[PDB]
Amino acid sequence: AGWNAYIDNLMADGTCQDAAIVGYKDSPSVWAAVPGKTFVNITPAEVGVLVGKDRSSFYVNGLTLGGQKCSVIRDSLLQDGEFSMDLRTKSTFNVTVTKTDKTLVLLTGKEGVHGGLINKKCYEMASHLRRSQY
Repeated sequence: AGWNAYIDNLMADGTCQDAAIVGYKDSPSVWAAVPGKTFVNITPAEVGVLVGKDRSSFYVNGLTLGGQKCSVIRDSLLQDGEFSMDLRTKSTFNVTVTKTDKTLVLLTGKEGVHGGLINKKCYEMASHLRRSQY
């Protein structure tokens, strides 16, 4: 399938334990993801927080992704050219969320996997989608 091929890309190595593509326009929903994981259960309320205008409250408190509580280490999701938010779960795995024109690309590496490489991998996927006018 179309979008599912992109997940197989992100999960090709054993590092990343979960990944997803989620449309956030109009009515949010998962476009592609890893079955039996967490991102498959992301809610549009959680999506509204990610792309929200209040970007100081998920710092103190943190947000959730598919119910999975996470802290925030870095937020540049609304920054053009950068469009990424780095996260770390509250057990801990490192997470990166990137924003395209129509989607959110989410990815979390397994235990011990550096959040920097996760950011590079996730930023690479969103950069590709952006050029595909997505």
